[PDB]
Amino acid sequence: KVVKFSYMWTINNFSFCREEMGEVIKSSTFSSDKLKWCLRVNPKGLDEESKDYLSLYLLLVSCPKSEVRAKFKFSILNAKGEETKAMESQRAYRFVQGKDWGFKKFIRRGFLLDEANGLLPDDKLTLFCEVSVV
Amino acid sequence: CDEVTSTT
Repeated sequence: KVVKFSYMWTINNFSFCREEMGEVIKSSTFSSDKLKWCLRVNPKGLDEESKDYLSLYLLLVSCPKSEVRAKFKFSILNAKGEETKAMESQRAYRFVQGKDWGFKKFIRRGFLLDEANGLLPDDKLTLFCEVSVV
Repeated sequence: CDEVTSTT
């Protein structure tokens, strides 16, 4: 009926990422199996328009059905584990196996990489994703 | 910045 679940992704040594525009890092897969999901981030954006941003997407990796509908929310955890800078889908999106949905302009690199803003404690970026399938 | 899109 309703299935809600989450995944915390810690990306270590974030400041050292050498990904150029268009290059991707994928997380490990996770589930609530049947369905398998992963997160995917472009540290230097998906394209020229988003070069100044991290792009963050949810990918349906494996799926027994033709399609699944899911709402999602991504946030960044601070040193206290508190969610900050969240973006949420305003409705459910249609995933098929191999389809992603997310935010091309999730967070400004010039904000995230300034350590005084407190989102890279010990140079780790911690993302938190919550997914609901109805 | 808050628009949902897909890479495909």
